[PDB]
Amino acid sequence: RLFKITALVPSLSRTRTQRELQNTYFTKLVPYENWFREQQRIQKAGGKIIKVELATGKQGTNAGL
Amino acid sequence: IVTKSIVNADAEARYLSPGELDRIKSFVAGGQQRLRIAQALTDNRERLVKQAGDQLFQKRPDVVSPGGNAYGQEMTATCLRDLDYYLRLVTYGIVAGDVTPIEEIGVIGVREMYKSLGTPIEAVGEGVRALKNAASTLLSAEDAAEAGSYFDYVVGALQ
Amino acid sequence: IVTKSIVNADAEARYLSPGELDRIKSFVAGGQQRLRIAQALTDNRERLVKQAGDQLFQKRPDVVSPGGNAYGQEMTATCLRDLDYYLRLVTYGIVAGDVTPIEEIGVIGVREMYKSLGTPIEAVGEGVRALKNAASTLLSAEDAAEAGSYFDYVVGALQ
Amino acid sequence: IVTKSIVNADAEARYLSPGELDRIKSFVAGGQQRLRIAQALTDNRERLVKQAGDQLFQKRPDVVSPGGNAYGQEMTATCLRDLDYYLRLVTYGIVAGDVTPIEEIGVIGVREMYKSLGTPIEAVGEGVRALKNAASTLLSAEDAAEAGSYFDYVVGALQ
Amino acid sequence: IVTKSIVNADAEARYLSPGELDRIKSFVAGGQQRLRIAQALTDNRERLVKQAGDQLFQKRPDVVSPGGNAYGQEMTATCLRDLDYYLRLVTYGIVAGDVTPIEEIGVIGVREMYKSLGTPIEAVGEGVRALKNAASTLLSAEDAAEAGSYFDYVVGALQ
Amino acid sequence: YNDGRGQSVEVGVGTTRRKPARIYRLTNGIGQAEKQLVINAIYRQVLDVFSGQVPDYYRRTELDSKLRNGEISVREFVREIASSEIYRKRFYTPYPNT
Amino acid sequence: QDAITAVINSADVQGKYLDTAALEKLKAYFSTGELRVRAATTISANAAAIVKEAVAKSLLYSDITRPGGNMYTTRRYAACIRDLDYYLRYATYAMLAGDPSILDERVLNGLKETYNSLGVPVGATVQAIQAIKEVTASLVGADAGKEMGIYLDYISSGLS
Amino acid sequence: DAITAVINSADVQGKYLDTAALEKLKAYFSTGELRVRAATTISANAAAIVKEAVAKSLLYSDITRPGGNMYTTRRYAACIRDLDYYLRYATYAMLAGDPSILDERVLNGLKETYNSLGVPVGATVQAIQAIKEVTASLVGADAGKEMGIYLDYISSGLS
Amino acid sequence: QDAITAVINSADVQGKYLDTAALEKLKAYFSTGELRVRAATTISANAAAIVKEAVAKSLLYSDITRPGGNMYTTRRYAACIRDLDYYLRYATYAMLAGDPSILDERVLNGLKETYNSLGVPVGATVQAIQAIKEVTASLVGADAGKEMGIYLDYISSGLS
Amino acid sequence: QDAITAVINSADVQGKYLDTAALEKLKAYFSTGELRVRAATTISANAAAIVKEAVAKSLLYSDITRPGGNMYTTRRYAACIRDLDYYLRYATYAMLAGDPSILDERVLNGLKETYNSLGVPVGATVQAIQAIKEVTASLVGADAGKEMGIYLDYISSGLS
Amino acid sequence: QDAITAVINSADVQGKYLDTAALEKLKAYFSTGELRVRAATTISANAAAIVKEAVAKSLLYSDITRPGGNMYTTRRYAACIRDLDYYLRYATYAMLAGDPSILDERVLNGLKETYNSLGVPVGATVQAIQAIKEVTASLVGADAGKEMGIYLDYISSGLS
Amino acid sequence: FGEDVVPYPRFPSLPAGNYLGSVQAAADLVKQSWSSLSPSTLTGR
Ligand SMILES: CCC1=C(C)/C(=C/C2=NC(=C\c3[nH]c(/C=C4\NC(=O)[C@H](C)[C@H]4CC)c(C)c3CCC(=O)O)/C(CCC(=O)O)=C2C)NC1=O
Ligand SMILES: CCC1=C(C)/C(=C/C2=NC(=C\c3[nH]c(/C=C4\NC(=O)[C@H](C)[C@H]4CC)c(C)c3CCC(=O)O)/C(CCC(=O)O)=C2C)NC1=O
Ligand SMILES: CCC1=C(C)/C(=C/C2=NC(=C\c3[nH]c(/C=C4\NC(=O)[C@H](C)[C@H]4CC)c(C)c3CCC(=O)O)/C(CCC(=O)O)=C2C)NC1=O
Ligand SMILES: CCC1=C(C)/C(=C/C2=NC(=C\c3[nH]c(/C=C4\NC(=O)[C@H](C)[C@H]4CC)c(C)c3CCC(=O)O)/C(CCC(=O)O)=C2C)NC1=O
Ligand SMILES: CCC1=C(C)/C(=C/C2=NC(=C\c3[nH]c(/C=C4\NC(=O)[C@H](C)[C@H]4CC)c(C)c3CCC(=O)O)/C(CCC(=O)O)=C2C)NC1=O
Ligand SMILES: CCC1=C(C)/C(=C/C2=NC(=C\c3[nH]c(/C=C4\NC(=O)[C@H](C)[C@H]4CC)c(C)c3CCC(=O)O)/C(CCC(=O)O)=C2C)NC1=O
Ligand SMILES: CCC1=C(C)/C(=C/C2=NC(=C\c3[nH]c(/C=C4\NC(=O)[C@H](C)[C@H]4CC)c(C)c3CCC(=O)O)/C(CCC(=O)O)=C2C)NC1=O
Ligand SMILES: CCC1=C(C)/C(=C/C2=NC(=C\c3[nH]c(/C=C4\NC(=O)[C@H](C)[C@H]4CC)c(C)c3CCC(=O)O)/C(CCC(=O)O)=C2C)NC1=O
Ligand SMILES: CCC1=C(C)/C(=C/C2=NC(=C\c3[nH]c(/C=C4\NC(=O)[C@H](C)[C@H]4CC)c(C)c3CCC(=O)O)/C(CCC(=O)O)=C2C)NC1=O
Repeated sequence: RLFKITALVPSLSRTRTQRELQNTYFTKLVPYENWFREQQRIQKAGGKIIKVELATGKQGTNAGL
Repeated sequence: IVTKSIVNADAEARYLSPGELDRIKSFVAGGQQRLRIAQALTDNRERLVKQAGDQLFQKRPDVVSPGGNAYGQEMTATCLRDLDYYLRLVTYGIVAGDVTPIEEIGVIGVREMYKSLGTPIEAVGEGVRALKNAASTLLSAEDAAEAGSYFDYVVGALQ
Repeated sequence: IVTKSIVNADAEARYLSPGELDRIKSFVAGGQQRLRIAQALTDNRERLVKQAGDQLFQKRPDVVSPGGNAYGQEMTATCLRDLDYYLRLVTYGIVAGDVTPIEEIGVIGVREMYKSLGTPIEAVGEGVRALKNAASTLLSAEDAAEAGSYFDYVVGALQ
Repeated sequence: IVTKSIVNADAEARYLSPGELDRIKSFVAGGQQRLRIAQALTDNRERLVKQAGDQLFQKRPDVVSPGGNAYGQEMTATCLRDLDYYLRLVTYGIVAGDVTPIEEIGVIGVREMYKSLGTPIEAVGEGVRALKNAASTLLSAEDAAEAGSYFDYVVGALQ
Repeated sequence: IVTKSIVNADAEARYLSPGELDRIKSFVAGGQQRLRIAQALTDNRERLVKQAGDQLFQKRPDVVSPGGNAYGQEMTATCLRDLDYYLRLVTYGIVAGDVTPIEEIGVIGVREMYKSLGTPIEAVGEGVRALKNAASTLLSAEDAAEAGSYFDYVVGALQ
Repeated sequence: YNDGRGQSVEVGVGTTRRKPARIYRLTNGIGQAEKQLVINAIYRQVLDVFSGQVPDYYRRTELDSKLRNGEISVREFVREIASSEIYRKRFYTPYPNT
Repeated sequence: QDAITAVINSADVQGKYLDTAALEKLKAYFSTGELRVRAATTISANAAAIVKEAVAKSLLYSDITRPGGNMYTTRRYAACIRDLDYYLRYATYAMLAGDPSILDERVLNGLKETYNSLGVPVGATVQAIQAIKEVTASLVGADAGKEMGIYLDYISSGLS
Repeated sequence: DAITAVINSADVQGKYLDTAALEKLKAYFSTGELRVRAATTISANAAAIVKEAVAKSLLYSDITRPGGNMYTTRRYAACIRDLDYYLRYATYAMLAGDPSILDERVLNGLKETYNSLGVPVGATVQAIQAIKEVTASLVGADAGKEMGIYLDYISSGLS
Repeated sequence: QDAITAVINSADVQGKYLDTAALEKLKAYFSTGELRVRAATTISANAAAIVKEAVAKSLLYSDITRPGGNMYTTRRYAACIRDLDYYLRYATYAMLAGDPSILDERVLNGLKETYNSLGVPVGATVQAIQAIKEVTASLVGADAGKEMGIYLDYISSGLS
Repeated sequence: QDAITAVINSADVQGKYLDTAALEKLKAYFSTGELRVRAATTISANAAAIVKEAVAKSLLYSDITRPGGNMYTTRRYAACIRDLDYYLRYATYAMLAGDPSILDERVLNGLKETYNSLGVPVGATVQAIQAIKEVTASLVGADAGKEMGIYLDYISSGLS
Repeated sequence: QDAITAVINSADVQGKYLDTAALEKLKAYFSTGELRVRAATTISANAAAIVKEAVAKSLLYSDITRPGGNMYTTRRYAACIRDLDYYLRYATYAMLAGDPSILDERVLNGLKETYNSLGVPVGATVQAIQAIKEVTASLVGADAGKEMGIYLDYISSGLS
Repeated sequence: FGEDVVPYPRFPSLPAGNYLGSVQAAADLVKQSWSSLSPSTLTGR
């Protein structure tokens, strides 16, 4: 139900003067429904995905998630 | 005032302003007088707390009424300890120049706390107002304006 | 310093802090000396601008070189007018105590402007540094620290 | 329960569920008994309000103490009118099946209100608990479970 | 506007002077913009009466008050029907290009009618002002100017 | 020549519309009062609190725990607080979809 | 707003409680609510077939679906389907509430200005809503059909 | 501010800050001392000010009765927060010495908001006048009328 | 997940339908669900008094509430109240579901690492949860009290 | 929209196909599209020099750039540069499309109300756009220069 | 965290007030705070020249700025400039606070893993930070220069 | 925006006529009641 993600996304636009440490490197909990498109956004931005982990869910659950 | 200036210039992308450096210079220049005020309030801890608490019980007899919260010797001792804690935080705020020590030690979640303790907020606030009046009578005049305005922040933030 | 304190207490939900009210009190107390510094800089407008511009052309002869931007009487008159504008903004910042008049009149979009004008930024900055040195020599010593630190903001913000 | 089901199926893109239509059918089937409970509570308005208020003043004598808010005939009449208002909202919630009439008429902003009125929240809550006990003694047993659980929502939402 | 020039040249024994023919040709040219403005005010009538009643009862609450004339649903429906009538006459004056077919039906005897109906005329003028404001929000700049023309005539006429 | 008085600094876009008053960024390690101020700023922008000193609008307990821990990202909080029925009751059902 | 919340709001503006007149209104609402639930199920059964039969009866093979009409383009045809699907769904909601004010506040707030600005014809929408009314009256029944038709005619009168 | 207003007026002129603007700034500094003291004594008991104002003006009337704008609990809390807002902004406009920030902050859209919501204007004007009397009694004479200038500016902007 | 959805998921992994063993489990769940509803009402009555009595019995007047402890600061005390309150609310949810997996997935996912990283003591939380268990067992009853205590002890075992 | 999509839309409202009149319009558009590409390159070469020469010819050393004018402040001067840079870029886009409707829909939608509300003078913008027109007509050529000037004069007429 | 808030936090963990030892630490901090303000002004004067002199002394004309190095690309060179600009700015902040914990929490939290994952060399950054330390020590003075160098060496030790 | 950045109201100049729309959008002020269970009468009392 909840994924534990950890990914880096570099800056391929112009360089930013704000620190932006979190954007470059983050670890966040994403729900299962949003995770496909949110991954696809990191897929688009050319960033590496380091660590994917199921936080809450169990594999192979047919009912009740 | 250094932490607040640094985080305010941190929210922007720029350095510390000349105005803010003037603020830090004036704070350094007034810091010795603030240490004198902290010296007087440290050494007058007992009688200030007792006079303020007894002024509170003169104004508000509901807390020491048997239906009230501060009924009994132990409960009223914890009442005076709460007033001691708030006077200690007022001295910290007078020294620092910020109210961030007062805030993140004793202001930020006090309403939910005193709601769950059964204690009325307004009587705490009246006791800190009594502390303000007592420390205003002890100190020098515009020095008492300085101390009582931090007391005023605590009083307005408790309610 | 009143506008910045008000917008900083506006970003939070709370009033003006006792620390900030001490800042406003100290700013009021130093305001008369700041008006004296503004009086001296207003009355020394001509020779300060001319000495700073000629110190710039002593340091940087590229602008008055015929490949440079400030080639000719009219171009160098506009050069001295730019230095006049920046000295005027420095006097505004010395009076206000903020750097928000300096910023939102002459700092905020100056890089893109002088890029489109063909003018080098660093020579503007060296001219304002020459203004800082000249006004430092004219004024009283720690008064010159006050004036030159606003000049220092303008110099560091132009580059 | 129709409004809440409709807005819950409105947040989704789909129609009303078979489960929710069973909920509406069961609510219609119990609606006549709910009108009977509303009939009893309408006709017992006086003595329920007076017994609950006097049970409150037996439990909490601070409000009718001269330092308290409900000191005097007019203030205590407004106290009983507040208890009347809350019993009226409880009857509305028993009829509707939702607590949205109780909420958007008397729950949603009551803390800030009674903070600005100087009135303690917990004594209001104790009075509504006394109303719950009185209306529980008047009605039939599991009918009193029904009435007292809406009373329980009001009591838990006031604190 | 053609009847105006025709009776104007008809009181004289002369023909229509060709400057009047120029103004008729120019009105004939502008008739398409007049028709679009009239259709835009036509299809959006109930919005304009709603916002006019909004701004009027917001401005003058005495018609809402029971001593005033527009008290109750029937009287307030007659009030919004009067505003509907005046919007209709304004569209007639927008098409006709000159204020004769709107003054002939709404202006020429309105003061004694509203005097022997009990209603004040200033509230009707404020209602047509609210209609002008709502139509100014509904239309573009060159359309709102040309609509506020005839709305302005009605507002000046009712006073 | 200041014949029509020219134009002041704020006549066009303005000083206030040009730059926001403060921009709040979450970090791993930060002051606790600053953390509470950023968390209140998300409610103030998203839920339209009308500059209330205290947000009367209800705060999800799990969300405040997750955001002080920093384990979920801030845009995830924005999604979860926008989909909650506080925002639904305040802005979806009274208004048409357009 | 329901019929129940309308009754409660009317009694609250009066400042009194719910005595026998309001109670009899509530008993009336409960007695019709049974068949209202059954009609909601039988409407949510074949909403797509209702919209399909309505557009096939009214809007198809006309000038608006031909080149040079408002329903010519494929995105415009899909917007037409979703608008009629909405009118059916919100008429179902207003049927189950027994109260048209939620329907008015939901769609009749801005759909007049939207259909004005986009150039959508009003009368073709009124004909399509009338075709929905006939199809649902034939599908559901007599009294629940006219209960549906009351709010569908409320939509059609609000657009006009 | 008043300072930025002086700077903007001189900038429109295109000249510097000579003696007339300097004397305005000295005037602003001399009143800024008592302005700081009034800001502290207003931030002391803002809740008591709003409580006394609503108890003097808005309570026990038709608008707080069933069938009024302040009947509902949500609406009463919105009333408290709006009066709290008028006091806080009037404090900000007092400390700036300039009402344009107050105008741009609240008088931008509060007219249309109170129009669309059906909020009565005159009851708000009475409540703002009650705030003006309470703060004039609490603070003092000259700082009280300094507060009352911007509170009357709010009350005139809403009307 | 409920007990019902757990029964359905177990039968679905088997690939068969709901015959008599699963039906008897469902009848058992219905028979206890009546008293589960009554216990949910009597727990939602005085949740604040339950947390107050629990902290007054266990956490107050100790070293952690003194200066130099985890519950010294006012924001830390409020976090303790909220945390204690959460354990009561989610134990109520897991009581009404008849199934602790929703409780596990909700809080025991990350609360171990959170209390590790913040330096929150585990054993004081276990004592506070046990005090909640005693207070709710005294307040509600015997069998609903031990039904509450099963999931509260599940929380206390998951934190340890 | 292009000239091609304009031709297709005109034939689609007619409901017929693309026969010889539309085909001859398309052949005309292709023949001018070659020099349109060459002009786009030579405009994107020195857009900054074009804006610099235009403001130096028209806007500098006047009352609006003096204290007490709309272009006095440094942020206002930068907004002026970016607005003229826009007018050049969108006139390049409308030149390459061969169609001014994209230009109209892009900027002339709201720039009238924006320059009304901000107090920006219209006639100084018209003079600046005319100076851009002269600079680009001198830089590019005769026929591509007047092709650029058609859309620049369209902008200047839309602002007025 | 400042030096003042560090003193207050140390006394708060003790549970006592601010008597003479903490007061003497605060008097010491005030006496150095004057020259700290003067150094902050003279550092914010020419931060760009400091970064320029540092990269010209250390990083230029080496293998990392050549093709086949970490600083070859134009975006990588700009990232290098902004990273050194950061190290100077946060060393200025840590100088004015008199306390390096804000600096540590601010950049040394994740910059180790970031420079690990991106393949950024550590030792070249240490050399660049040392060049910044020499340039600021030559520019500001002796004692404020070594006060700056304490936190710059703290950064360089945290990256290593 | 950014990720750790809270959303903040900003007025862009690149899309055409968007400045005016954003000024009018931030100038409406949520001119309706969110719950609207009981409507207050005309001018309240
Ligand atoms: C404000 C506190 C803070 C810092 C310091 C910070 C650094 C930081 N440096 C980065 C990249 C980088 N950092 C460097 C740095 C260097 N290359 C070298 O050879 C030298 C040893 C060193 C320059 C002195 C380079 C070249 C990249 C880009 C590498 C790439 O193309 O992916 C990135 C990845 C995204 C990016 O900016 O492109 C971050 C987040 N972020 C922060 O929040
Ligand atoms: C430094 C910030 C800080 C504060 C403020 C604080 C308050 C505090 N007050 C407490 C009790 C108490 N507090 C009061 C207070 C009062 N009696 C009244 O009626 C007055 C309104 C008020 C006096 C101001 C009373 C009567 C108790 C005992 C209540 C009980 O034992 O249940 C307790 C629980 C027992 C204890 O640990 O002492 C705490 C933690 N703790 C803190 O760390
Ligand atoms: C109050 C804020 C403010 C500033 C700063 C400002 C600058 C400014 N400098 C200009 C020109 C100029 N500015 C310079 C500047 C310089 N020569 C150099 O090499 C030096 C680096 C620099 C002297 C500091 C030159 C040479 C010109 C003439 C360029 C031209 O005519 O194309 C112009 C265009 C002509 C004019 O209107 O005077 C403006 C608007 N205007 C303002 O309103
Ligand atoms: C339908 C929702 C609703 C509520 C709840 C409500 C309360 C309400 N309580 C009031 C006063 C009051 N309310 C109380 C209440 C109490 N005395 C206590 O100590 C107890 C805790 C509490 C009894 C429950 C008192 C003493 C006053 C008089 C205070 C004053 O006059 O300043 C007033 C102002 C005077 C008035 O208009 O009657 C309102 C509007 N109004 C509403 O429309
Ligand atoms: C097209 C030309 C035309 C006009 C001008 C006109 C006016 C008109 N207004 C009337 C009533 C009315 N008119 C109003 C007017 C108002 N409500 C107020 O408070 C304001 C003062 C004002 C409108 C905002 C009211 C309240 C009544 C009902 C008065 C009554 O019943 O005695 C009536 C009598 C009832 C009726 O037959 O409609 C006439 C004839 N009729 C016309 O055919
Ligand atoms: C891409 C299509 C497009 C355009 C063109 C556009 C223009 C635009 N110009 C603006 C302001 C402005 N525009 C100007 C323009 C001028 N001043 C003059 O005297 C001259 C007549 C003219 C320069 C040639 C100035 C000075 C401002 C800022 C005024 C202020 O300080 O508020 C603003 C308000 C926000 C801002 O940028 O500061 C917008 C949105 N937005 C768009 O999306
Ligand atoms: C809803 C499921 C759920 C839970 C339970 C949860 C807990 C949680 N507890 C926290 C902190 C905390 N938790 C405690 C708890 C305690 N201190 C003690 O000594 C006791 C042993 C225990 C109280 C009984 C304290 C004191 C903090 C704040 C520590 C700090 O100042 O950083 C935090 C960090 C952010 C914060 O709330 O301040 C989270 C996320 N989050 C969730 O989503
Ligand atoms: C849920 C309440 C609700 C409704 C009803 C609603 C309608 C709505 N219909 C729209 C367009 C449209 N509506 C139609 C409708 C029709 N064309 C006809 O000829 C018929 C008369 C009618 C179909 C029966 C068409 C063709 C468009 C697209 C027109 C275009 O291409 O711009 C649009 C503009 C955006 C879009 O959907 O493309 C809205 C917002 N929005 C809402 O929130
Ligand atoms: C910061 C500048 C600013 C202000 C002032 C502001 C006001 C404002 N007041 C509102 C409502 C309201 N305002 C009131 C105010 C009052 N009722 C009365 O009887 C009194 C006369 C007055 C209280 C003193 C009430 C009762 C509502 C809610 C009405 C409803 O239920 O719709 C709303 C609609 C949304 C809401 O808050 O519920 C706005 C936007 N917005 C702003 O951005």
